[PDB]
Amino acid sequence: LDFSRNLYDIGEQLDSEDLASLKFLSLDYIPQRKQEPIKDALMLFQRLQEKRMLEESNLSFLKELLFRINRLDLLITYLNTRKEEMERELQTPGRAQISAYRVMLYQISEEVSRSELRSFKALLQEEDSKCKLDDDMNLLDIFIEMEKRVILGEGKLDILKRVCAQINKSLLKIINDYEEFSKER
Repeated sequence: LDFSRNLYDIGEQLDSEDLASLKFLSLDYIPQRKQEPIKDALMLFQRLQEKRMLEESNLSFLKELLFRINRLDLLITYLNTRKEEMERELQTPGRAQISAYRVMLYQISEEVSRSELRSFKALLQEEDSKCKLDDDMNLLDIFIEMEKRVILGEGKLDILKRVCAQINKSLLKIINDYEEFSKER
């Protein structure tokens, strides 16, 4: 089967939410300020090709992205890859190419409900005045804004924890599990 055609086929099944998620998960290869021209998934895939992160004989990053955005359907149809295989692969030390920090933030975004997102905005406003926040922003946009204002980063989780602890233990658990494993180092 044809590599380029397959990339297009996958791209056609990815929606605007998927694209925004994939862009977020690609941050420690495609800097935030270089993502604006990327208007669809195929364009993201072409940027990854240019970086030799994606090629005919190297599908590992594409598989990891699709797995972490939960497009198990596309992994089966277009990449003949199962959830079981990805769990085994990504649980092997060194195999994952997305940073534990970036995965951690993404996993918080997956858990947060619409009402919890309203709470996150309100609580962050109590903790910080530097961020520009509005009602239309999703949690990933909030994280990007927190990073812009240098109140969130790999070793700077204080505000994130203060907000999450007031929303749901589940979120704080994601952060604490990440922190523990990171210091294990």
